[PDB]
Amino acid sequence: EIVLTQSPGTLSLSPGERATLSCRASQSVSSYLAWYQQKPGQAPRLLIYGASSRATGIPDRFSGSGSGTDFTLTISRLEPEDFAVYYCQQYGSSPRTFGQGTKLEIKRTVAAPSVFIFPPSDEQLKSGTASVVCLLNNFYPREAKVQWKVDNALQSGNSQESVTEQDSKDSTYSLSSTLTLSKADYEKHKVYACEVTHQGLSSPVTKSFNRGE
Amino acid sequence: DIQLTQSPDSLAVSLGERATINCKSSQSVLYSSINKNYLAWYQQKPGQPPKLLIYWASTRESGVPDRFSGSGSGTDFTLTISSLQAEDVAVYYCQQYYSTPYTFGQGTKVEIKRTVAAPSVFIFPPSDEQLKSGTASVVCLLNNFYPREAKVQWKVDNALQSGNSQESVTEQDSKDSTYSLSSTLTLSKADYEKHKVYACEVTHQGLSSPVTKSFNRGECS
Amino acid sequence: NLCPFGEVFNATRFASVYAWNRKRISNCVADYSVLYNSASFSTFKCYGVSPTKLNDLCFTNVYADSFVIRGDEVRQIAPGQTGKIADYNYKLPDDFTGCVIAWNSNNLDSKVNYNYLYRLFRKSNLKPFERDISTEIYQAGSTPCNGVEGFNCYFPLQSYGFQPTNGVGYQPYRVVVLSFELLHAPATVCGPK
Amino acid sequence: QVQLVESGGGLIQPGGSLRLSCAASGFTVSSNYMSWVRQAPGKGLEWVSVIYSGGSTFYADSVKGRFTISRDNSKSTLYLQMNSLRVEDTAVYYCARDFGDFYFDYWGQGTLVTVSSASTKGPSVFPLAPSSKSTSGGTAALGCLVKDYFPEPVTVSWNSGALTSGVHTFPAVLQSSGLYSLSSVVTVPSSSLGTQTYICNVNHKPSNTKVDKKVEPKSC
Amino acid sequence: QMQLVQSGTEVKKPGESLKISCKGSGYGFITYWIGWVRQMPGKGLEWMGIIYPGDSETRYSPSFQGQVTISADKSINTAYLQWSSLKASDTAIYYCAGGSGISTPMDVWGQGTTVTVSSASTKGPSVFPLAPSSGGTAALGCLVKDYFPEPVTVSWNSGALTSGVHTFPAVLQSSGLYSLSSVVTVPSSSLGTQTYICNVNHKPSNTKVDKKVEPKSC
Ligand SMILES: *[C@@H]1O[C@H](CO)[C@@H](O[C@@H]2O[C@H](CO)[C@@H](O[C@@H]3O[C@H](CO)[C@@H](O)[C@H](O)[C@@H]3O)[C@H](O)[C@H]2NC(C)=O)[C@H](O)[C@H]1NC(C)=O
Repeated sequence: EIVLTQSPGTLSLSPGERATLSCRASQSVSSYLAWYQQKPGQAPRLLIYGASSRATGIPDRFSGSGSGTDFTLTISRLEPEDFAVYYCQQYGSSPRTFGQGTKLEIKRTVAAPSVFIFPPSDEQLKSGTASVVCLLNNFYPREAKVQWKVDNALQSGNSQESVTEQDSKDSTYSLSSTLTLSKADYEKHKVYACEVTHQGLSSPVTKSFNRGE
Repeated sequence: DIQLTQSPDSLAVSLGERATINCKSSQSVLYSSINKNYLAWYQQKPGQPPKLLIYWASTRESGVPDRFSGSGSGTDFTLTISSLQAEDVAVYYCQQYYSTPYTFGQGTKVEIKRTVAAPSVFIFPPSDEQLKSGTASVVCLLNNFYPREAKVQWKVDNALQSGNSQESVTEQDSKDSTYSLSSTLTLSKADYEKHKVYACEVTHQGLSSPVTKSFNRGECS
Repeated sequence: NLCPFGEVFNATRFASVYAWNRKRISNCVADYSVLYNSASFSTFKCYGVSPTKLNDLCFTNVYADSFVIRGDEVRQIAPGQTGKIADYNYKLPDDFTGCVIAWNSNNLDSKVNYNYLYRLFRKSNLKPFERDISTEIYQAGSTPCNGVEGFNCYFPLQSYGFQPTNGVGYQPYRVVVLSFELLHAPATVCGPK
Repeated sequence: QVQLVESGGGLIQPGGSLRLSCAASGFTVSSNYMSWVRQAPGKGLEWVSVIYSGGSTFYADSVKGRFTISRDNSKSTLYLQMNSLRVEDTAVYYCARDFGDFYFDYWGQGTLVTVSSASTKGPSVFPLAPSSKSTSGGTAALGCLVKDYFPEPVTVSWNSGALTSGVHTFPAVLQSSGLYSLSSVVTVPSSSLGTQTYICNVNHKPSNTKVDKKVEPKSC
Repeated sequence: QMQLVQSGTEVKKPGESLKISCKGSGYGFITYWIGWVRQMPGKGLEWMGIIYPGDSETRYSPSFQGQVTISADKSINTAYLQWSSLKASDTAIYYCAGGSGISTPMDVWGQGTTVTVSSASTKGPSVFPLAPSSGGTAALGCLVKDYFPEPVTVSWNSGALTSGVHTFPAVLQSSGLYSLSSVVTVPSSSLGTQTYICNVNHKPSNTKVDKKVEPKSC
């Protein structure tokens, strides 16, 4: 069983710069190695075979190098959909094995998120459960801080966050944080607020609402 | 897959006479490509590993004397010993190597058939050194008899014993072709002291009538 | 009248497995003692007969096939095997009797870088002891190729990348397959006795 | 023009069985190596099995004895029969054209296999109504909350596919409940508040549930 | 020609694992497939499986697959057979055998490896004299009782007396211990003059016992 280790785990580069991925092998496969590109929700696409040969329809900015146990993949001028996960795969000895991938992220200019908050429906309120939703739209970088405050008391342990993958012509991210609780405990409180901290904002941004208005 | 059945299980031959062992196959073992039967005959002497006698059902391994012959084909084969000699007493196995899994025959034990020899019977009471131990063993020995089948029954005040005796047999003696046997009756010191007469009754082909050797506990025998 | 095993085993260059070589041994006295008593071999696997008991038995004809593969694939030169080599390059029958001898030749068939080929593509498996030396462009689609490589049109052969620093499984191994015919005709190949 | 389309994926109890099929076009299935390769949720790729141009077949050790790849030239289809399924088999399975047992030059879109004992549950869809606060000369946001469903996936679009840009359908999150939850939002000009009507279409086929939900500004 | 030599005697408790070995030496070993054969006490041979050391190709018999593992170290010409959890039923002698091809007879045989599996622990024997009571030729002997494991050795007059000696096969009593007897016939003329001593040696328990067998006082 030949183990392939790809390096590094993630890389974040700007449009125009060039990226170099590495793959190292438990034993030597001697050139029998290929590179695939997989975008979110899509299937892998063959980039390079024979460790050096471009597949059909692959632009020239993709280039393969190396042999023995060590191989590298380079993208010459990074463009707004070069951003995916990239896998190396050996076919020197059975069974054929992949590396665990390295994710390529963009680095565009810092963009502040636009913040919205949604109180629960009353249809769901009569259901016995309340879900309050905070939306942070179209920001960069990905790292942000969402803080739920209920009657000015910091809430923890009843919220869940969900992040999109990079929209690939604005290069953005967007995030949702939903707070779930009973209807009894939902009506035990009055003010519900979402406070957002991020690179693109001078100060935390807060969006709130009172229950029943 | 393929099964082998030998016949007979035991065989008693006189010196110089001919021994025959048959091996029947569950399924023909003959590659007609080569026209050879993939059957082998092995010999195993007491304490020794098996030794390959014959392969391809008739071809003799190097060093094997010409008195061993292999015959037959298809499903039926025989091993033949021309003029049985004393050094040929052994268990003989047939084996198929036509395909894996290989399988062996059950084995055929071959001993020297000599004239009937009655055993000599002896009886040994338990030593008092062992009577201090808490148990008591009475030993009854049948020496230098043939054939091997012999009946040895213990009687404690003429009550037939069961489950409390074990017996042992020697390998056939290379010189005189005879056997020896020992039966050991074991019982507690408590049970041993509750009876007087301990008897060993032997029945064998060489005896006109059963012979009994007995002793009374305590009295000098 | 000694059987010429030496010009097969000690040949300076071997054949590619897709075009494997076959020597017809007939009308001679064969000494297999030189084979099974040598310490030059990595594998010596015999089926249906042992090489130590052929020194006293006779056949119609013997066939000595020879070729170079990589170690990973020596497993496939055996009855009941599948894989690129067993399926498209060299196939032994299920009822095969004879020997498969194989030894490492990294010092002879590796430079710095190959020359051996093997068949990658074939629409069906080879029959036992079949040899297909075609170089026709493999048509993997509905559209005919007309002799030009391209999409759905592949060259059927591929070269081993034999290079001395590879792992031993990737290194070239020379393989000789001895098969023994015994139709009911005059037997011409014999042991010394 | 090669096309590969997988089907047959769904929810199945541990120990049960499935048959995945891949319809292929643009090449001759009978004369090409073909392979099944799987990808667990959010993890790497694992080669599952291969069928050679000549019929020979090979399997990864983790599935050997339980999986069987096959092909039909008459229907130009590749099959993977999965028996005695375990939870570790949960993954998206990809049908792939194989260049001589070396590399996969063409891939299908994949089909999702969820091995589990949990029962399927259709989602409840609630509105995330837009601001009354909005900005009356700026931008507003609205959306749909699709909660408490199993198993994956669910499809959500806006105004029957007419509304696509500014749409963010977030990845589902596994709640404490063992059920999935999801939200999808849209960005709009604010005074399109009362000119246009926004309703989200939510389809969860493992449940055969489809709901078209209107999301209006709240009554003051 | 070549020879196979196996590992030594094994005595294990039920549940322990065990790996026995078999090393080949000589010319032609490259051509040899090595099979394993079981022989339980007093019964016949059973083919267990076979391996080719060059690539460790292994074929098991259906009665033994999953029960044992047959492996090989080719660099030292050694085959191996091992259990991960022994049962008392595994008590037997195991022979390794060699054939110069598959579907060929086994030319070469090891000497055998005796494996005892028993909950019993090491205990030296108790030697009791079977004193002569007799008829015309005066049999006597020694009783070597309650020992484990095998084997013991029994000589008479430190090895001088062998003519007429029968050392019986040991029997396994239900206590899990072995018991054995050794007898000898001598002229009753010599019972008052010549002394007879039996020497029992049990190396597993490091026990040497010399006991005199003489007519009992009574
Ligand atoms: C292929 O060529 C090799 C040489 O690389 C041949 O090997 C040599 O073959 C001879 C047989 O005539 C071997 O001879 C014997 O040598 C031993 C001492 O080791 C001696 O005791 C014997 O009496 C006999 O003379 C020789 O050892 C061997 N050399 C090596 C390095 O293996 C081989 O025979 C050729 N193959 C064929 C099929 O002819």
